[PDB]
Formats: sequence, structure tokens, C-alpha cells
Amino acid sequence: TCPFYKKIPGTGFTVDAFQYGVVEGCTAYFLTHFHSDHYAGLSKHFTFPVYCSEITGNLLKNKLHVQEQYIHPLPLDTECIVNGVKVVLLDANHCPGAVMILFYLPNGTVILHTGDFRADPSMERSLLADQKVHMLYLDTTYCSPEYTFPSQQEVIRFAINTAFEAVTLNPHALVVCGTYSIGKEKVFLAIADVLGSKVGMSQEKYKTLQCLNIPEINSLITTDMCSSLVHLLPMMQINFKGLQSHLKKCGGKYNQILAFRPTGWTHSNKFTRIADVIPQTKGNISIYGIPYSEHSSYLEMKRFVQWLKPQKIIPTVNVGTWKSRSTMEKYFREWKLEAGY
Ligand code: NI
Repeated sequence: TCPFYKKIPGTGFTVDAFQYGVVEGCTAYFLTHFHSDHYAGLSKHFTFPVYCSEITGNLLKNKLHVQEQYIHPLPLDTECIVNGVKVVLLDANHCPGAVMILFYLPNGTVILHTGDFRADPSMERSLLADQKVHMLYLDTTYCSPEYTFPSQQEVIRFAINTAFEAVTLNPHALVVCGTYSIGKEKVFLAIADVLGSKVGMSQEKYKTLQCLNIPEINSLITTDMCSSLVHLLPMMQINFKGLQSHLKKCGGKYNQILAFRPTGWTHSNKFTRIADVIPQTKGNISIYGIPYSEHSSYLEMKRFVQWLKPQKIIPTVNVGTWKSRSTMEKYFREWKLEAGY
């Protein structure tokens, strides 16, 4: 049965609610982004209207095989009418195609559903600023003060400089980047651009990237592994055993690997600035863990919510336990007392 936090009150809308079969009373199903926990349940068997971004629509058609008749793509930053209700899609600064949804309810209430997002100050100068938002459905993945991370830009600068030095020292070195879903494409795109290379990958991953509306994509990516000095592999293969095996597959064209493992937060964010990062090394393989996040840090989330000043917050992440719900409610109350709303 569909949770209250996936329902938009006073409409027949749901958000990211595809795993419960037919939701009683739902006339439009919104999908914020193409990550499997959010799309879970969608397939060629789905026969109700799905509303989403153009990129998400491309992935639904080509990867999940949802029939075109049921896909309703909407443009960004544009006031649209769905089933008689005014809505706007905004860029979520998450993965490609990911949106936040603003609902203007018939009774005058305004609701923002963030989907998954990485809060940014640029959001404070969007359409959100034009009117009071009453209710916020919030991505609370990192809603605790221990969760700090660097900017995406600091992480990319470190990755570019690391890769350029290693390949200039050894022109027979290969660069490998781990992946398991869409998102974090700038890691491998920026490394390949500094090296003057295309990115090589499997046919299944190439198919995915070709759905993302990236300008000039045909000049950036290839299925011809031999021709390229940056390769993509499943995140599970970024270990010494997997990378040795891969080296053997490539036909001696390379004699060394430098690999990147973009993660979320892991315990050591607590001490270590990006400039101090050192890799784990075994013989001719070196692996760097890089904290490249597509979710808000605690400080980023707190800034956005204190700017927005909602009357109610509904969390959408870590809502399955009491302990977690209670801890989040304590931070919301602090934020509200500090900022006066
Ligand atoms: Ni996500």
C-alpha cells in the first residue's frame, strides 16, 4: 500500500509510486528521475499516464520499454497544466533528467517535492522565489551534521590533475572509472577531455548515455574500447582482482591502471580535505576513492530549507524507522527556531 509521503493531497497525483500495483484514485503518476528505487515497478506492462522530464522519458522508452503512448514528457522551468492542475518541473542538480516538482493546488496551497536533489544557492533565484511554498517533501539522505563533502568542482579538479600527471608520466597507462546507474558522468567526461580521448564502454552503458541529451555526445563516447584511454566498468569490478583481469583483456596495449571509485560519503570525510587524498596501491594498479555527491550535504540542505521557510516538512528518505524520524524532526525544529519561521 502507497505511503502518505508519495501522495499529493487534493489531487489524484502520486510521486515515485510504481511498486504498489494500481494506486486507488491515482490519475497521474510522476517520476522524478531514472534511479531504480524510484522507478521500481515500471516495465512494458504499465498502462497509466507517467509524467516526467524529456531525458527520463527517453530512458523509460529505450531501457525499460514502457510504451510511448503512456509517456508524457514536460519541459523544465515552464508552467504546464496536468489534469487541470498547474505544475512546474525544476532541475534537481542530481543525475541527468532529475527534477523537483512544484504543485499549485486548487485551494491555493503550494507544494514542492524535491525528488532526490543537491541543494544549491542558484535554486533561491528560480521560480521558487516568486511565491510562498507551504509544504516541502524533502530528500533527507544526509540530514545529520557529520555529512560534509567537497564541492563537485573541487573533486573534478583533483581527478583531472591526477589523471593528467599519471598518463604524462606513463603514456601506456589506462584510466578506469566505476559506474552503476546514471549520474556522476562529469567524472569520466572531464578526465577524458584533459587526455584528448573518447570514453569506451559496454554496449548497454553506451545505449544509456545516448538517451541523456548531452551536446556533442558522439564525439565523447565509443563502444570501441581499443581506441580509448578512459574506460567505464561496473563499480563491482573496481578492485585489484577485477582491474588485473581487465588489463589482461585489453591485449597488452596498457601496462598500468589508474582507477577512480566515485562514492557517496564513507566514514573518513570527517578528517581528510580533497588535496590530501592518497590511493590504495597494489603493484601496477592504483585506486582512488573520491567523494563525488549528487545529494545535499547537511549544510546545503539546512541553507535551502531556512531560505524556503516551509510550514510543514515531509521527509522522503530514512522514514522507515522511529529513531530516524525522531532525529530528523529535532533538526527541523532547530532550523525553524534559528531562522524565525
Ligand atoms: Ni537518486
